[PDB]
Amino acid sequence: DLDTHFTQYKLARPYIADCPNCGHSRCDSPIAIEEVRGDAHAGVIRIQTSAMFGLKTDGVDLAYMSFMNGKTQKSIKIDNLHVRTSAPCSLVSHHGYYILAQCPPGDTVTVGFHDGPNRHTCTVAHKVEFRPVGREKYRHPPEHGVELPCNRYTHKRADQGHYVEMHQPGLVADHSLLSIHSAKVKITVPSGAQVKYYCKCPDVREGITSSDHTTTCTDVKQCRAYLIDNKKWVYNSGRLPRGEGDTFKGKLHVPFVPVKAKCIATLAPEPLVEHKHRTLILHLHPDHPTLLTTRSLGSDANPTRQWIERPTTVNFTVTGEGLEYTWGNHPPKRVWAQESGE
Amino acid sequence: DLDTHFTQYKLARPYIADCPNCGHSRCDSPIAIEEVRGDAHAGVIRIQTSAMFGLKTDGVDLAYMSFMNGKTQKSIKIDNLHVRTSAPCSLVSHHGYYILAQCPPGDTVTVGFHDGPNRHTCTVAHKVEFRPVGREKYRHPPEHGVELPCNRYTHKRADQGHYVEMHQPGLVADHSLLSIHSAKVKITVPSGAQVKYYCKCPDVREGITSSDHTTTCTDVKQCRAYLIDNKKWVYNSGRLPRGEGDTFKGKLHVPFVPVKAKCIATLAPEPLVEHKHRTLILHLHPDHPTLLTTRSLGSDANPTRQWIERPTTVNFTVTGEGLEYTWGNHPPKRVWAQESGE
Amino acid sequence: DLDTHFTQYKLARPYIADCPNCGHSRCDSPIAIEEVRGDAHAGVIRIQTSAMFGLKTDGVDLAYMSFMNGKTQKSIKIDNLHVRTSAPCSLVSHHGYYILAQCPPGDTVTVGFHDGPNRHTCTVAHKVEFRPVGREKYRHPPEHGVELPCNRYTHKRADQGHYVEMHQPGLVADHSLLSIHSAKVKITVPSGAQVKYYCKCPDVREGITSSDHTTTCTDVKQCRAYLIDNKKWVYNSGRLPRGEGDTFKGKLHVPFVPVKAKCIATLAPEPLVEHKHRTLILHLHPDHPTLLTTRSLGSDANPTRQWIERPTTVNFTVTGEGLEYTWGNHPPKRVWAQESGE
Amino acid sequence: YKTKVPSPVVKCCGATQCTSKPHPDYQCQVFTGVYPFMWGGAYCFCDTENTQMSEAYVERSEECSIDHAKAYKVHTGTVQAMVNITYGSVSWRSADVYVNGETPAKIGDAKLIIGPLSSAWSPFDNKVVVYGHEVYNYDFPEYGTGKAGSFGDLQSRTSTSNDLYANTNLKLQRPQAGIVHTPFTQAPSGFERWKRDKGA
Repeated sequence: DLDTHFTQYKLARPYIADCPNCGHSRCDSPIAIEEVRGDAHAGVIRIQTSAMFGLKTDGVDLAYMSFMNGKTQKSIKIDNLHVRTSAPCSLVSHHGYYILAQCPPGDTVTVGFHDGPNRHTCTVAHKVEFRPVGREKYRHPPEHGVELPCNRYTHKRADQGHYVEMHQPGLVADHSLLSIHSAKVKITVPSGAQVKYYCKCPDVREGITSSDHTTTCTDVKQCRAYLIDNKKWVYNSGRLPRGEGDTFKGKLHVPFVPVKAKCIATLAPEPLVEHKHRTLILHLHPDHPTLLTTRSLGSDANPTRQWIERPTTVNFTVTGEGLEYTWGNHPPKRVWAQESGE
Repeated sequence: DLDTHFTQYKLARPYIADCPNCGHSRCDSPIAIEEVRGDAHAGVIRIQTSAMFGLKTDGVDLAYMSFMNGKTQKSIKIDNLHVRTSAPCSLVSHHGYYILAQCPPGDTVTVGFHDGPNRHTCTVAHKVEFRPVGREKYRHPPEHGVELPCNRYTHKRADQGHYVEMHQPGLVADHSLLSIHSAKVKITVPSGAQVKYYCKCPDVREGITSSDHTTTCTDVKQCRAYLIDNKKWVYNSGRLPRGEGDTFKGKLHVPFVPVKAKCIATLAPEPLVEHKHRTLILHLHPDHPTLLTTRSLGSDANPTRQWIERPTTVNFTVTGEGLEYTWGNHPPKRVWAQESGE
Repeated sequence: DLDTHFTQYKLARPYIADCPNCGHSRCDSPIAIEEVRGDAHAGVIRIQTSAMFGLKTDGVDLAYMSFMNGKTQKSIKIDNLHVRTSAPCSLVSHHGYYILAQCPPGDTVTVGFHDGPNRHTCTVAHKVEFRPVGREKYRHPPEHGVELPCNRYTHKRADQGHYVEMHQPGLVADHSLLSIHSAKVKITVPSGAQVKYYCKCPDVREGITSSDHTTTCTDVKQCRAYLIDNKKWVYNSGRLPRGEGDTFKGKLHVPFVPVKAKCIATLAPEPLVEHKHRTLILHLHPDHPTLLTTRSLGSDANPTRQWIERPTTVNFTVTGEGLEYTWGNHPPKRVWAQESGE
Repeated sequence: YKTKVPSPVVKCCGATQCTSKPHPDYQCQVFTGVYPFMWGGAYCFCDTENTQMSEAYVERSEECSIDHAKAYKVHTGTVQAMVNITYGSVSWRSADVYVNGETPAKIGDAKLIIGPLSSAWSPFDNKVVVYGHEVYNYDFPEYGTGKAGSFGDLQSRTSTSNDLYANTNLKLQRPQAGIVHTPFTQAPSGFERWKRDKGA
């Protein structure tokens, strides 16, 4: 059932916005990255391109690829997507404007497909990290260890847990329109779309027309090449110009809700328990920085906290009634230290 | 002489095991990575894929590529191998199940070829570093500097210095076998291989057969799709199910022995020697963190150690009889400091 | 006007030198990297390959690609260039031997195109960073913020601000020449080029010839396979053997001059000004490490400096006459703190 | 600096004595015992008489023209001001003046004599370094002396000045294992530092 979210698919178009460091510098990429969310734990980021990949223009195959080239879409194959950061990421799934991808940490986020003639990427700043949930501060999820309640995004699309406003596009520039009528500047239209037109000189002042000419002005560089083409709504990017007329409809879901997955998760190597008189020597040797902590169960709590990444023999003045001990997200231990001094 | 280790080649097959974060998550890749060894110095790691690249199924060309697709091999070209870590590695050589590759440091290890229709990679956690041998703590081998006795793996295959046990595979699942005989679940066989079969219901209880049917059960999901196909042994991966019958033969070498190569190796920029009265001022300025140390040659040793990465003017109270001075793996200096106070 | 620097184009050839860690190890790549310059601010590095991409051998299209294969050029398309570092860089422009590319920081620099049959890359060590100009220590240029006078290289070629010496090549080895005349070692010539020849035995002692034979010696491995082919000059790489004859002409410009561009540049979030009695409490919260500093305008200066990356409530004993305050490259503020103690 | 290496000589059988060319900090050292792999394996047929003469001199960067610190010996000079007086009923004059106590400036209608001020604190010290806009009242060592690595390892009188002083401690080392290249072992500049371990 890839055919349950024609809310977005039929009615939304691949938006195009201003990528900030688009290979060279600020281009206008269709895959312009907004709303980077390195807020989960599972090595995953949910991203929004302004491009709406997924099904085609019409009806088929999530795994195809529709961005904007020109005023027009290009609903073709996804062949060579690349999200990346400090390292190349791993795609997880796309739906709508939105992609989920398993990334490592990275100061930035750097996205891009390959149309085939050109690289045509888009890149952005965003502070990314991946702490796993647990008192172990890994840099990456392992193959083993305990499972425990992480925060993470779904693989799936059949999703309604939230919805973001997606009303119309404003106009857009297209000076490919403003040709010349052998002495006058000549506007045309896409398909009968609504072209909003006048020039610095006095001539036609609104523009809701088929292909007009321009009686007064001559220069292409002093005219209103506009495309009110609101047959398909958009995401309400900050890098969108408002459609000044109205808040049109187009409430549209988000696929990648943050969910309470139990990540395959961390585990720190077991401790070396060593006895002394009402005292735990613990030669200790972790894999990664591990937050150890305890609770001397007297009404005097006297707890301790210390991230341990360097192997360290530590000590704990255990009392008569007991202490507990938390080697990372490994479960909490407990200890009777009554006498040992005879 | 690529034809001197048919111990492995003829008799071992490209094993398939469970990769831990196989792009998405835990797949079963033929290139499932076990025994990562970032234990040498030369930027090199020796790896074992469960896949046996090298010669083909039969007899030719180390630089071809045989992994398992299906129950079956696929002995074809190596075209687009990629080992990588934090950065893309450099292959060094492959032999058998095993590849040597020059890598930088990396929290993980991430391997993968390209069959051509699919990326089909495999990735794993492993703490990697490359200290070069020397009192300089570089991050990478230079072009110049002194040579000194590093630990490192060979390029070659004509190698017997160790051998790992490689006995049979256990069975494997293949539910492509368990078709339906229009009402009954229908098992088949690869080539007359030994298919170990029964279902939760009571029917044929061992299975050492050609293509059987199943009188009793009907559902594919309650039957024993097994392949005792022990015509070719395997590596004894932890991600192997035991061949319960026996410890069959198949003692098989390792190519990439750790050897006492003299790495092209480190060297720290020369010091600035400055005289004082029984005292060496040394304005110092390294390339990388350099472990400096000395030995005041009195029976009072009074040595010193400090990694120096930040340029630092240091001091050394030299005695009458002498001191020595070790600017990294640059050779040890020596100094007469008799009087200078007249 | 891509046709204004035939100084280099006609007269210089794609040089080939010894890359240091050419995938495996030290190869001889035509794109051998010398003179890495991570000395600007704008995320940019100017690099010299020993290869001269740009126009073809003859006259057309900067965006084509001429390296040396054999003794010979290969003036073809640039299709799949890759400069990279810790991450993949972004090309900016090429001219001559020289490329400009927008890179992130990286311990190394790692360059490479794809001829099509082979990766054929080249890599090198070089300490790279990108501080933007400003009291903010970013890691990367943003989309917004103030403009201020950075140092940076141009996009363009119409450039004369400096010129580097580019005189002849020395000879080069080519043992493809030294074939065998069925018992004697047989040298040939490229096109009538000047082949400098003799063997360890006594035979022809200079070699300025067409295809010679060798009366005396027989082994290819004891002869002078040389190519004095000084019809096109080179860059004066350190990895060049001298043309022993002379300092020929060939003074040749540099395209990518460092220029006083105003980078789109940094800006730190505004401070939270809080009043106290002759004292500025300032709860402060930057994006990146920001060098704050002040000047108590008394003839007692009493300034302060501290890079702030961690959000910090700070304090400043303002005097009667005034203080000034510099939240990063955000403009300097000023403050009247007369009394407030009534 | 820029260690703009001139391309080394490689004599194949026997020595090539180097000479001390007058380039700034012209470091040159003959080397033997090579076997230089250059595109065909080695090319010089001897094995120890293979000689390699490395030479490297210091030269101003291209950034030296534009991105460059700048020392000064700073004396006191003479202070100025664009004094507005919206005078009386005149209501305007915005004139540039001096401080020396006999200079008038008859701009507008009024004649005005200023100073000399009593507060002779030149905030500039005697010795100053200057960089783009950030001015440093630094005791720069001198032209002709600056220790390598320290500030002023390169010391050119001006940008045009072909002569300079380059104490960079540039020390060539022999290339490795019979391959063509030029080990130049050198302190990165005291202009590289002084941009990230500087003063305020």
